[PDB]
Amino acid sequence: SQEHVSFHVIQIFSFVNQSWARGQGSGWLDELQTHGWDSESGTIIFLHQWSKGQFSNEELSDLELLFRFYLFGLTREIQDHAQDYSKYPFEVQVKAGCELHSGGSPEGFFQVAFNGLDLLSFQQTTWVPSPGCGSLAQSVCHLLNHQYEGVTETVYNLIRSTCPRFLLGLLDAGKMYVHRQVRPEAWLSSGPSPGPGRLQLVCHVSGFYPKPVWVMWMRGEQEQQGTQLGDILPNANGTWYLRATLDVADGEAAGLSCRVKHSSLEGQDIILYWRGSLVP
Amino acid sequence: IQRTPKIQVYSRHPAENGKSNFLNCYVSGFHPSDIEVDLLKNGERIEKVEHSDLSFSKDWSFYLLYYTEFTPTEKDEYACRVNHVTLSQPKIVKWDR
Ligand SMILES: CCCCCCCCCCCCCCCC(=O)OC[C@H](O)CO
Ligand SMILES: CCCCCCCCCCCCCCCC
Ligand SMILES: *[C@@H]1O[C@H](CO)[C@@H](O)[C@H](O)[C@H]1NC(C)=O
Ligand SMILES: O=S(=O)([O-])CC[NH2+]C1CCCCC1
Ligand SMILES: O=S(=O)([O-])CC[NH2+]C1CCCCC1
Ligand SMILES: O=S(=O)([O-])CC[NH2+]C1CCCCC1
Ligand SMILES: CCCCCCCCCCCC
Ligand SMILES: CCCCCCCCCC
Repeated sequence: SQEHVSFHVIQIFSFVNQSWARGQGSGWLDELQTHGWDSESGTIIFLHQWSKGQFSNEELSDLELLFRFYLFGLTREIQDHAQDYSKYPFEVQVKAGCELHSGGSPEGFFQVAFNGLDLLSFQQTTWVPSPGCGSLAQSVCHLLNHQYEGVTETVYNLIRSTCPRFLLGLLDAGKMYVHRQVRPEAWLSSGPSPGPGRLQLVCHVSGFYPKPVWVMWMRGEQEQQGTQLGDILPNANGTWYLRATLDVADGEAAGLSCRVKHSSLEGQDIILYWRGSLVP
Repeated sequence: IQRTPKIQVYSRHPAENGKSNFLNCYVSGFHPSDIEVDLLKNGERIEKVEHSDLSFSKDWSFYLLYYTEFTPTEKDEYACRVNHVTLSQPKIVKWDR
């Protein structure tokens, strides 16, 4: 395919007050969680059999040591440069990783948010403050640009080189999972009443993978114009869920059907006719 | 600023009385991450739930998936309850087959 693919490490931490914080971290291949972090032991949790992504135990142990050193330094620096109780609680989000474009060109990124707003990002070899984050952003970038040069170099190599190599190793190690086909099932229900003398028809499609899917309300071969597609929602175990809905007048719902097309179905669409209260 | 959670409840399989199923609650679009999400049976918290690790979208708002194994019956009522700093009271979204 020509589809872009990404790998991200994310971190979320919050300081409740000047001396107490909690944090979480994880690793994601597109929208699939592949790694957790055990903060007690400070170690990577490998969620799948293929989560080592063709890296050796030594490479992964060195990465783990790096992350622990990062967390130690981050903690010490925040404690030193903290102390007014009005600034607390605050929450920081970090998103670092890489995107592989269709031709193989890698793009690394490292972005930070503070209290839900952009704070700074890593651009080429410079920490760039977000304008909207004002003096705090400038302060943090000053520290990063002038007091941790080794950190800057390490981050550059992690997001530009280590990350794409790991991402592709994960795709290879996990090839039987990432290329799988999972067939959906479908069923009908009534949704919330649109109004007196009207019906909301709902077609549920659940358990499909991969994500591309086609669902529509039909009268014969004619697609119904009022059909609304909900957000595609996650199931556990990696599959997806979608509701397709249609409002219709009572006395016009008969003859309508839900039709589902998916790669896993090998040409045999799922077709369900609305029954409602029509059958005694 | 602070963003209020959106809550969507849905079953993995069509509801059939007596048959094992999974109930999902997808909570998204909220900030900050401090949140209390509970799946409920007859208004009481369900202990045997699983949830995704905390994640966030490009606008930095957070999202979580909760799910629990349940057996639907005619008398049992299931729901997803969320409390958050943006909510004046906990929000309860009932599941309806
Ligand atoms: C940045 C590109 C790196 C490319 C290679 C990645 C190899 C596997 C990393 C996945 C581990 C995810 C867990 C890391 C989470 C983490 O370190 O955060 C802790 C929290 O702060 C706890 O407080
Ligand atoms: C003045 C009180 C609030 C302090 C907020 C500190 C935010 C720190 C963000 C930096 C996160 C790590 C950047 C990358 C390090 C390699
Ligand atoms: C800081 O917050 C933690 C976590 O809620 C709490 O246990 C601790 O007592 C607080 N410390 C203060 C208020 O000095
Ligand atoms: O288990 S835990 O106590 O939630 C781990 C907290 N460590 C993080 C606190 C905030 C700064 C970065 C490191
Ligand atoms: O496929 S994708 O649209 O690039 C994934 C977007 N959400 C991810 C962003 C940060 C890691 C958690 C999931
Ligand atoms: O179905 S889909 O969301 O279009 C596939 C996009 N990402 C997948 C490929 C790599 C493993 C994670 C899941
Ligand atoms: C090793 C990474 C250290 C990152 C330090 C950022 C925290 C500094 C806070 C400055 C507040 C003005
Ligand atoms: C990718 C998550 C943050 C890792 C930063 C490690 C660099 C600091 C140690 C020099």
